[PDB]
Amino acid sequence: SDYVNYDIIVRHYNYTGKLNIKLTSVVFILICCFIILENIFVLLTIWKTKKFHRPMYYFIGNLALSDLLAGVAYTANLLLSGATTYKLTPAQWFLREGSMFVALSASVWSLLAIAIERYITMLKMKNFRLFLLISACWVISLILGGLPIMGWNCISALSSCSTVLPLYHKHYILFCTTVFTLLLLSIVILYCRIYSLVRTRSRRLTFRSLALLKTVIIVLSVFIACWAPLFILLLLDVGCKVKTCDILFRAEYFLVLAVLNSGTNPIIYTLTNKEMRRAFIR
Amino acid sequence: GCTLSAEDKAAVERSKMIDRNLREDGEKAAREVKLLLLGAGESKSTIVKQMKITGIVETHFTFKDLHFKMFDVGAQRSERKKWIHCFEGVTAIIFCVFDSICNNKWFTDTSIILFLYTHFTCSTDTKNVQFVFDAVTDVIIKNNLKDCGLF
Amino acid sequence: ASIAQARKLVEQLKMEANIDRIKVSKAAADLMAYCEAHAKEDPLLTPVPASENPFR
Amino acid sequence: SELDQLRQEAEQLKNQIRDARKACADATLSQITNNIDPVGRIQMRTRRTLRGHLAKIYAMHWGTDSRLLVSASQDGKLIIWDSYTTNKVHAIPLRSSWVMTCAYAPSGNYVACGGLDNICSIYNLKTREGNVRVSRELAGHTGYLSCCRFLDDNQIVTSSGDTTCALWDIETGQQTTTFTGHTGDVMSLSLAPDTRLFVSGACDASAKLWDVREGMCRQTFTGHESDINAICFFPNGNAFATGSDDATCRLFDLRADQELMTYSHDNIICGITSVSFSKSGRLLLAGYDDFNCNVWDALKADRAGVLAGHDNRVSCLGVTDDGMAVATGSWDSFLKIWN
Amino acid sequence: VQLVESGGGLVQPGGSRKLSCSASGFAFSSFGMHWVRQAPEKGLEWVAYISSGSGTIYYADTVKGRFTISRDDPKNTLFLQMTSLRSEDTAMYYCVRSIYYYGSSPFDFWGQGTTLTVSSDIVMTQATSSVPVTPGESVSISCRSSKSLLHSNGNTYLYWFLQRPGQSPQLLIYRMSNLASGVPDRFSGSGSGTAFTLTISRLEAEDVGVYYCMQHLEYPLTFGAGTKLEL
Ligand SMILES: CCc1cc(/C(C)=N/OCc2ccc(C3CCCCC3)c(C(F)(F)F)c2)ccc1CN1CC(C(=O)O)C1
Repeated sequence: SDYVNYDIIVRHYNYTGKLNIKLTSVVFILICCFIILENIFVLLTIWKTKKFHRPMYYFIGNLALSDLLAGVAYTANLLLSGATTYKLTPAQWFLREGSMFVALSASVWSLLAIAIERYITMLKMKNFRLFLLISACWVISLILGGLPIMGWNCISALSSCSTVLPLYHKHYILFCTTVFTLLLLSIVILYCRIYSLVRTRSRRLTFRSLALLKTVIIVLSVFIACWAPLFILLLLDVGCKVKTCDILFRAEYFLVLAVLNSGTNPIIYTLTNKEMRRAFIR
Repeated sequence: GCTLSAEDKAAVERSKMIDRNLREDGEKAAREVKLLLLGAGESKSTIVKQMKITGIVETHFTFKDLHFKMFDVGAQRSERKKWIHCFEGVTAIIFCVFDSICNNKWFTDTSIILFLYTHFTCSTDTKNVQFVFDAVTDVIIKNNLKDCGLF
Repeated sequence: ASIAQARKLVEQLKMEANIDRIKVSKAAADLMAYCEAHAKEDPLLTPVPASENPFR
Repeated sequence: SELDQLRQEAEQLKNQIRDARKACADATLSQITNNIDPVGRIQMRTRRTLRGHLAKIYAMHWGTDSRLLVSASQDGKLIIWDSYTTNKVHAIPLRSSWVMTCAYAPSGNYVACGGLDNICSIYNLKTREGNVRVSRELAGHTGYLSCCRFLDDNQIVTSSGDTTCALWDIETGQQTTTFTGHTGDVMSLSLAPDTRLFVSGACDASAKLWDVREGMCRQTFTGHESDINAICFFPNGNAFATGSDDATCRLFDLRADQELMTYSHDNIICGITSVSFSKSGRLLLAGYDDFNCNVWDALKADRAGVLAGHDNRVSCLGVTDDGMAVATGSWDSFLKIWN
Repeated sequence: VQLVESGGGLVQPGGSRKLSCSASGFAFSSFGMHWVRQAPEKGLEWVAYISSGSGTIYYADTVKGRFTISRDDPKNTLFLQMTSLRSEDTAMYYCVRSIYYYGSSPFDFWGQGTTLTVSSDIVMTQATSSVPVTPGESVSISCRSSKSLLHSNGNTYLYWFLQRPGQSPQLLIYRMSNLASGVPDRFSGSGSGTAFTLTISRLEAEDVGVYYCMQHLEYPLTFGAGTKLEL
C-alpha cells in the first residue's frame, strides 16, 4: 500500500480478535530502571580499572551494552503500543516490532561471543577475532531485524497472520525459533566441553580445588529458566488457528521473563569473578 | 599514501620486513618456562646433577614438550633485592633442603616448589623431574582459569 | 687491618673539608636567571604553530 | 689505639662540615623566589605510538640529532627507530636476556648495552658489509652492570654493583681508572655536558661527585632514607636531581653543597623509577610505580601534570636536544612520543 | 666487496640471451639491485629494478614487457632475461648495488660490466659536451632539470658520477650535496632547484673522464649526455 493508510490496523485487529479486547506497566518500568542501573554500573567499573583493558572485559562490556539497549526498547514498546496503536501508522508498528527483536537478538549473540572466546583461551599457553566477532553479532542482528519491512507481512494474504502479532507470517516465527535453538545448544555444549577438558587433564594423575561446576550450573540454569516459557509459547502459537486458543491472548506476562535475563546477567558474570568484586569494593 | 617519494616507500617496505621477523621470534619464544632456583648455604647441587647435569649461570633441559630454563643466583647470600628488581615475573621457585621470600608483595601469587608443594628426594628418585613438571602444569592451569574470568 | 680503612676515611673527609662555598641566594639568582633567560626554545613550555612541527 | 683518635677526628670533621653548611643556609629557595608564575596546566598527548617490543622495557636513549632512538627490553632485542614516520631502521639480537641499560654514541656510529652478565658490549653501526656487528666486550667488574655513557668514540664509563665505577679504553680493552669508596650497590650516573665530571647514587643512601681526569672523590651528599634509583643532571652543569624509594625527588647545587628542595605528595606512596629535565629546567618529568608519569615544575615545588596513557609501570623517559619531544617506555611494552 | 657479472657476446637478430651477476663480500639479501646500460658512444641509461624482499619491480618504457629481472637470495646471484633482441640494444650492461633506509647511500658500488653486441617525464641536459682544462685550476661543471627535483619532505634527488678512461662509474655526490666515502674531500656541489653545478678544487691528474648527472625522484630514472674534461 502507501504505508500510511489507517485501515490496515483496524482490519488486522478485527481479524485477530483484539479490537474490542496499568499496574503491570509500573512494575515493569521499575524492573527496567533496575536493569539500566546494573548495566551502567558494570560499564563504569570496567572503564576505570586499567588492569581490565583486555579482550575479556571488552566482551563483558559488549554484553552490558546489549542489555542496556534491550531495556529501553522494552520500555518504548510498553508505552508506544496499546491504545496508541489505533491512531498510529503501520510504519511505527513495524518500527516497534523491529526495535524489540533486534536487542534480544544482540543479547543472545553476545553471550555466544563470550562463550566462544573462553573455549579458545583454554588452549594451553603461556586483534582480529575480536572485531570480527563483535561486528558479526551486531550486523547479523540488524539484518535479521528489519525483514518485516522487506516484503514479509500478511497484508496481501490475510489467512496467514499471527495471533500474538497480527502482521507476521508463521515463516518469520519458525526462522527465529530455529536460530534460537541453534544458539542455545551451542552455548550448552561449549561450557560442558570446557569443564570436561579441565576435569580430564587434572583428575587423571595424582599430583603431590576445581569448584568449576558451581558456576556452570548457575549460568546454564538462569539462562534456561528465563527463556523457556516465551520460546515454548511462540512455538505453540503456530499450531493454533485464529479465534481458537484463549491462552494465546496471554502473552502480556511472558515477556518480562525474557527481559529479566538482562538484569540477571551482570550479577552472574560479576560475582563469580573475585577480582571484579574487589573492583566493586571501590 | 600518495605524497610519498620513491625513496620513502623503500623504507616502508624494510620496516614491514623487520616487523615480520620480530613476530616470528615472539611466537617461537612465548612458550618457555623460567625457574628461579634458590636455597640456603650448601643446602643444592644434588638436584642439579640429577637431570643429567662471574655472571648468571643458567642451565637448560627439556621434558615432554616443555622448554625449561633454570637460573642460579646463590653466590649472593646477603639480603637480595637488586636481583629481585628483575625476577618479578618468574613462573615458580625451586628450593632444596623463608619469611622474606613467601611474604613479599611482588610474589603475592607465586607458588614455590619445596624439597625435603612438597616432596622427598632419595638417591634413585628420578621422579624429581615428573614432580616439577606436574607442579608447573598445575600453576599454568590456575593462571589460565584466572585470566578468562572462569575462577 | 682496620688501620688503613680508618686512615683512608680520615684523609677523604679531610679532602672534603675544604670548599670555597657561596650563599644560597646567589644560587637561587643563578637558577632563576638560567630559567628566565633561555625560555623561548623550551617548546614543551611554550606553544609552537602546528604548521612547523615534525610531529603534527 | 689510632682507631679512636681517627674516629674523634672524623666526628670533628663532620661537625665542622655541618656547621660550614649551616653558615650559608640563608633561607629556602621558595622564600627568596616568590616572584614566579606557575606554568599553568600542561597537557600533552600521544602523537606517535611505537609497537613491536614483546616484554617489559627497561631503558631507552635518544640520538643526538633528535630523530633516532634505541630501546632495550627483556625479550632480548635492541631496536632503532625513526620517530617522524614510525619506521624501523635496525634490530639487534643480544647474547643475554637480563639487560638493564643502553647508550648511543654522540657521533652516530655506536651503541652499547649490559646487565646481569657482568659485561659491557659495543656495536658498530656503519659497516661496509651492511649489518651490525659487535666491536668490543669489557670484562673485569665483579657484580652486575647498571649504567654506561660514551664520552667519545674511544672512551666509556660504567658503574656496577661491585661498589665501584670505572673508565675504559675501547681500542685496547683495559680500565685506565677505577673509582672506589662506596659501600653499597651503585645504581645510576649522569654525565656533565662538558664530559669532565660525573655523579653516581647507590644503595647505602649516599651520593658522590667524581672527576674523570684525576680520579678521586670530590663531594658527597646525604638527605635520603632508602636507596637511590635514578639520577639526572641539570643544564647548568651545577645541579643534579635524585629520585628514591622513600617516595621523593630532590634538587641541589654543587657550589653550595647542601640540599635545596624536595618533590613529594601524600597521595603518592610509591617509588620513583626514573627522572629527567627539560631545556630551561622548567619541566622535571618523573615516572612512578603507580602506573602514571607525572610532570613536575622545578622552582615552585608544586605540581604533577600527569602524562596518563600507560596501563602498567613506567621505567624510563627522556627529552631531546631541540627539546620538542618526550618518550616513555613501560612494563606494558609500549613506547610513546609526546608534545 | 665484489660484483662479477658475465654472459655476454653477440647474437643473430631476433634471438635471446640471459645475463647473471655474482656477489661476494657483503649481505646481499638486504640490498636492492639495478641494471644500467651504455651505448658504445652515448651516455648511460637505466634498465630495471628489484627490491630487497622481492616485492617491487620496475621496467624502462623502451623495452618493458620484453625483459625480465629476478634474483636468488640463498646463493647470492642476480639475473636478467631478455628476448627478441633488436639492432639497437648493442651496449655494455652493468650491475649496481643499492639500499634504502633513513640516511643510507645508494648507487655506491658498481660492477665491472659486460658487453653485448647485436648485428612526459623529467628531462636532464648537460651544458657543454667538452671543456679544455689545465692542471691546478679550479673548474666547474653544470647540467640542468626540467621540473623541480626538490620535494616536500626536504630532499633533492640529483646525483653525480665519474668515469675514468677505461673503468666503471663511481659515486661522488648523492642527494645533490653529500659526499661519498672513500672520495677525496676536494669535491663539492650545489645548486638551485632546476639548476645545478658540480665544482672541483685544485684539479689533479687521474681526474680525466666524463661527469654525469642522474635524477631519482620518480621512475623512470634519467641521465644526461656527459661532460668530458680533456687531458
Ligand atoms: C507481548 C507481545 C510482543 C511480543 C514480542 C516478541 C515475539 N519478541 O520476541 C523477541 C525475540 C528476539 C530474538 C529471537 C531469536 C532470533 C535471534 C537470536 C535470538 C533468538 C526470538 C525468538 F522468536 F526466536 F524466540 C524472539 C515483541 C513485542 C510484543 C508487544 N506487542 C503487543 C502489542 C501491544 O502491547 O499493543 C505490541
